[PDB]
Amino acid sequence: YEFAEKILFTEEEIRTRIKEVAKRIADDYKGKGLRPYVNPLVLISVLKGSFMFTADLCRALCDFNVPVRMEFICVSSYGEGLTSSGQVRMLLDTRHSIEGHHVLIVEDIVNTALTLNYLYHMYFTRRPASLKTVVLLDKREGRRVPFSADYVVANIPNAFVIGYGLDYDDTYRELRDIVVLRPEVYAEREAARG
Amino acid sequence: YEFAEKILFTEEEIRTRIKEVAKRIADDYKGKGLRPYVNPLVLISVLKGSFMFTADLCRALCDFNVPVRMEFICVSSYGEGLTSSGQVRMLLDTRHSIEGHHVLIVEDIVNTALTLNYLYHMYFTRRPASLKTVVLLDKREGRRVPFSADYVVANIPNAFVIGYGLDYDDTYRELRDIVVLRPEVYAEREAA
Ligand SMILES: O=P(O)(O)OC[C@H]1O[C@H](OP(=O)(O)OP(=O)(O)O)[C@H](O)[C@@H]1O
Ligand SMILES: O=P(O)(O)OC[C@H]1O[C@H](OP(=O)(O)OP(=O)(O)O)[C@H](O)[C@@H]1O
Ligand SMILES: Oc1ncnc2cn[nH]c12
Ligand SMILES: Oc1ncnc2cn[nH]c12
Ligand SMILES: [Mg+2]
Ligand SMILES: [Mg+2]
Ligand SMILES: [Mg+2]
Repeated sequence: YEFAEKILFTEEEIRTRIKEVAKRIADDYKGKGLRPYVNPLVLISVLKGSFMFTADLCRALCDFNVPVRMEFICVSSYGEGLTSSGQVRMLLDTRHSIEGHHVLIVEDIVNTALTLNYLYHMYFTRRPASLKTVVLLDKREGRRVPFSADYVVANIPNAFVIGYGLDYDDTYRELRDIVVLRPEVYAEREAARG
Repeated sequence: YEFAEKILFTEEEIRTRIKEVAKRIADDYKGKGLRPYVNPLVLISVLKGSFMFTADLCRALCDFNVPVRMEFICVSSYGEGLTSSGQVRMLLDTRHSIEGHHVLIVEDIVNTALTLNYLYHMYFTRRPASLKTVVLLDKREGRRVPFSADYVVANIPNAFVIGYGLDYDDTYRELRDIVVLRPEVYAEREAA
């Protein structure tokens, strides 16, 4: 990747970590007696960024016999830039009611946590049986609001990361690895954009 | 897989076919001069079924250095027996305009092709540079309206298949493989 400063996690590392977290999730939910049709774990995938993680996580969960029902919502905040707008837009909400169901919000990364804070609050008031969160990446110090995810695959330093669903101006979401974008590359783009 | 009548494709066979299709798409787009930011291949992923296929496909395309821009759309129905033409309600459309862009609609299964034909024609009227479709599975004999997909991963007979994004009553999308749901199970649950 000529545009990368470095590779944080390779595809293999990501796959391995996701498998461990799926195992934890399975153990933790065993007492809930999850069942297809009548009692699945509702996964609320936060588009666009969570699409890849979601695709890989649900298959990992299936390996541990955890029945799931997928819901995709769309939330926007960074747009084409490199920093939070501070405003969270709900472009698409869930199809069905989560009231009375076990729900797990799946996100690719938590930084300022304005997005998850918005989400968690919204769904919390809908009275699900339980509500948890699993984030692929956590920038633990970038917080603007306090938020503690129930499951974190990896903690990362403050640098703009791309790949595996994460984008910079809706570019690079398709990479198999998670890499750090060189500032020279985004600075040249930013200049061209604004 | 107690609920399954038989295994159609394993994760490994699926994985291989997708790479083969991605190689072809990549060659066909070579003349299009695709570039990130300005001229990426826009993939219009039709939720919810194509979520898994899309994640593996964009990675295979990345393997071939094809720059992509991911778009996800969500469609719904107006009601029962309201349209002939496969008209659907757009709940979520593309974030950015497709006019002047090379677009590829990603779907996981085409059978009657009613809604896919409607969607194809809709984006066609928005003037993209080019418009194509890639479908994971094609039930060639089920057409209710003439429709041909530009790339297809596999042709299959008329059997209800589940797994790899495909569901029966929002169940089984998470399977790594594509299997045939026991007809009895489908019949009972459908009537239920
Ligand atoms: O914790 P926060 O600072 O809120 O940042 C994290 C959120 O920001 C990103 O989404 P973005 O707004 O870029 O949308 P996208 O998923 O479509 O890329 C990322 O995918 C998370 O959803
Ligand atoms: O041509 P037919 O056999 O009548 O069915 C056509 C559509 O039905 C399914 O989508 P669905 O409504 O199931 O959406 P989904 O992707 O969210 O499951 C299937 O995935 C096709 O796209
Ligand atoms: O490093 C990063 N990459 C992609 N999206 C975001 C949001 N916050 N921080 C990000
Ligand atoms: O076999 C099949 N499996 C899942 N969804 C659909 C739609 N049409 N045909 C299907
Ligand atoms: Mg996001
Ligand atoms: Mg983003
Ligand atoms: Mg379906």
